Amino acid sequence: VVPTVTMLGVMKSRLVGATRGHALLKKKSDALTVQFRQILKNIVTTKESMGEVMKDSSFALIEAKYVAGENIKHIVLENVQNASIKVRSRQENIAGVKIPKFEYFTDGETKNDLTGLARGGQQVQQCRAAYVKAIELLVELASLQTSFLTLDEAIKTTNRRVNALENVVKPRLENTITYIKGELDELEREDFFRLKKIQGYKKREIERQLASS
Amino acid sequence: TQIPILTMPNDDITHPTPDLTGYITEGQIYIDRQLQNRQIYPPINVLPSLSRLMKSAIGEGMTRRDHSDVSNQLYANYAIGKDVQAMKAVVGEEALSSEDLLYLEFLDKFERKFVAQGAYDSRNIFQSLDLAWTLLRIFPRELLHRIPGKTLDQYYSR
Amino acid sequence: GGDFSDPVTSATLSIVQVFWGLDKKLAQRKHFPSVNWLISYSKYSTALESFYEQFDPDFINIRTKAREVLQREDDLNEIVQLVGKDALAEGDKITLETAKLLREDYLAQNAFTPYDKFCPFYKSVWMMRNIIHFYNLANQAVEKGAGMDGQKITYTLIKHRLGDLFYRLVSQKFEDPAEGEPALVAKFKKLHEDLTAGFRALEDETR
Amino acid sequence: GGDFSDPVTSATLSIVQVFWGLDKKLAQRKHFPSVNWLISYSKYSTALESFYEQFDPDFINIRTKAREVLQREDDLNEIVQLVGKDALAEGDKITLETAKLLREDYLAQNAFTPYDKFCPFYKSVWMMRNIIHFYNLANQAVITYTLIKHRLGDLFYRLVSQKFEDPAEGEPALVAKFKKLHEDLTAGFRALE
Amino acid sequence: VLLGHLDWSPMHKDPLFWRDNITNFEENDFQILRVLLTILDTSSDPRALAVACFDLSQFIQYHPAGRVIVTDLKAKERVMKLMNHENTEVTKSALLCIQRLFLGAKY
Repeated sequence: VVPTVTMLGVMKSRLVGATRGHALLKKKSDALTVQFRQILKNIVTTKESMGEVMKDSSFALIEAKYVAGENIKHIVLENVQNASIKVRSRQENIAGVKIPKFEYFTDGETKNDLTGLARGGQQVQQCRAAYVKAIELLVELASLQTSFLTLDEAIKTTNRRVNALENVVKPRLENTITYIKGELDELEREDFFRLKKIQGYKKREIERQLASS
Repeated sequence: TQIPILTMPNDDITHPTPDLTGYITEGQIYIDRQLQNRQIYPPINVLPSLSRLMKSAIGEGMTRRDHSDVSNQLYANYAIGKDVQAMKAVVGEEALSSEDLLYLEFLDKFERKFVAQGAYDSRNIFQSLDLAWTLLRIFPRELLHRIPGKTLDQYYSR
Repeated sequence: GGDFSDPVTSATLSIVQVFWGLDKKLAQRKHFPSVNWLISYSKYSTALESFYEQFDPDFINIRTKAREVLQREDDLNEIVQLVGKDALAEGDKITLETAKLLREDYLAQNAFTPYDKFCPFYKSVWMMRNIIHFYNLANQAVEKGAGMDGQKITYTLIKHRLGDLFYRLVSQKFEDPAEGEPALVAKFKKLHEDLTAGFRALEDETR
Repeated sequence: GGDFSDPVTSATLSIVQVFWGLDKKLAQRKHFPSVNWLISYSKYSTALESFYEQFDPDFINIRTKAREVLQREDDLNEIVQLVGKDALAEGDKITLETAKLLREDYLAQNAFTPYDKFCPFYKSVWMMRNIIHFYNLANQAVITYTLIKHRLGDLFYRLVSQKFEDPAEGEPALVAKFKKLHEDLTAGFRALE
Repeated sequence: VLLGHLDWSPMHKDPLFWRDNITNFEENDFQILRVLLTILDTSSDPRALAVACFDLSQFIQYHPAGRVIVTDLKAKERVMKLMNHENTEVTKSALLCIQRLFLGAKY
């Protein structure tokens, strides 16, 4: 870019703004990383639900098999009284990230039931009780994925600003400072020094001419 | 005692006169353009401003005992409030904790009730420190980490 | 210091017509010609239009195509320096492709080898025609491949199924002109025909 | 503004052999010595090594180990910054803890306190030995870091106490107390392994 | 914990509060208590360690399993350092902590 005092001021302002924006983006990325760590911890904690509720559902299934032998299956698939599975979605916002929220049958709205099997009460209390845990796990996984993507984007932007933009601007500021002070200021003194030399030469010539008379 | 008023051209300190007088003196009380735009009559940017030997003025015989404590607490709390406002500009302000809102309201009160002194509202240092304590007492007594003991018990009770 | 704001350089460029500017970065990367194709310029391209026309009608157009490819490569590099190699359009990927080839196989010259000490003009013409033909065939495949996935995303597949012709394109610069003018022109023509047939068949196979 | 680019600064750095580098960041963090270990250097150590070894041949090796620990301190710093202390190994955790102890117990002075107003070279050498030797003896045992931390928890408080020793008792008495704590720390390190 | 300042107050020298607080800590083996044990091991204020030792003692007496864990925890290491430490009040509280773990190890 062309070096000038106004250009130097503009470059300094751009560097200051870049530093401020980098700090703000680092803060946002840190907050998003904290939220992602919390979501990962929650998912790890709720992973054990997928084992506990599964064991309970297996026990209920064994009890139902011992009660009525082979389930009807086929047309109605049997094995349950609840869980008319229908899923509804919601969008929450955390640190500017649109974290989805999930609700479904036996874990929210859109649920219905009718009759059931012999142990259908037990099956609902164990096999259909895992529905809430599954919905929570799915919501946690979706939130973790969204947070990971947002954190990756923010970290890429922050790293680019720290490495490329600021280190691009600062050499530009140094070159602009050098071009002005290193050349224009030096030339101004040299021009004036040569002018003073011309004046001194004129005075000396006048004095010598007067003395020769 | 000198309080020379110097104009810094182009609103920067790199100018030869301010940069030259910086070494000779021992302080800098900047007037900030944005605060003037924000219509705060004394636009003194307190956080950038400092006195290289402000410790001598603070003391027991002169002034009041709690001067240094309240000064440091105000400094730190202002910085925190500015940082929290910057964060709320980008985090949507929904995720801010209670302490973040406390610092936000403290920053607003400090800008609109403390700095914005009237052109003729003469304030003795004692009532100025009373105002400082009024702003400070919003935070819990345990939250004012920078304040030493035996001072909170003295003044935090109002 | 390399800055082109020096009084000598400014006064020279104020009157000189053709200007082969050089970049220190390319010299650092052992490029050797070091001619920065983005800043250099030649005002004499207008006068030599008659010579180009009586030589080859293709060159006047493939030159513009190559210049456009270079400008697009510069813009893409500027974008990817911060966005990242992902999320690039397959057309943009095909543009960066053969732009790397033009950089490392056409403009680059060793200048201390039996092959790159001298280079006849029409040899460079055939090199440019081959590179532009590769670019045009790739973008023709991008335009229509019996589906968007089969049209443009297939560049990775091309990098393998067409790898031999790509290697021959990048290695066609290694042949010394001292090996006989008809020999080199025949080799260039054979390479062009082989690449054309192979890529046309691949674009006409399974799509 | 702290920018070591002015011609005065550049010439001084080019001529001066030893630059100590006081840092305002440490002063903000309430550091009495305020000497930034990351930027200070002593180009005369090679010539001083004769006296350093004559006083104690192990002192120069201790200094080299301390320099290595300081170099690894920033490494562990970004390690904790990016993933946290969890990913640190038992040896890595021990190294980080020893670096923190060195920074907050020996690399820092207390000036105003009568016990740390003046630090004799004897007391400094014994403190450096009692720190580095303990660091190694804990290092080669890698033992669970948490298990080592619980066993050495009293020792960590004792190391701060070893620094708290006054020079009034005389150099030998302070040296013997530093040695006794070091010997007890070493005995805990080897017997418990 | 959140303030990080340990002061004695009327409910921290009272047994009843600790009994209702035991359950709230459990989140990964008294995770709040484990963080408090880490706070007892390392604290910003020397004065805080003395009240911290008071607080720990009460939970361990109430929870025999907690007392054995406290001896394993770095809080016992902090108590051992406090036993080899000046200040009468810190030493009293430290001694009471040691004894609380001890009653439970051997029956």
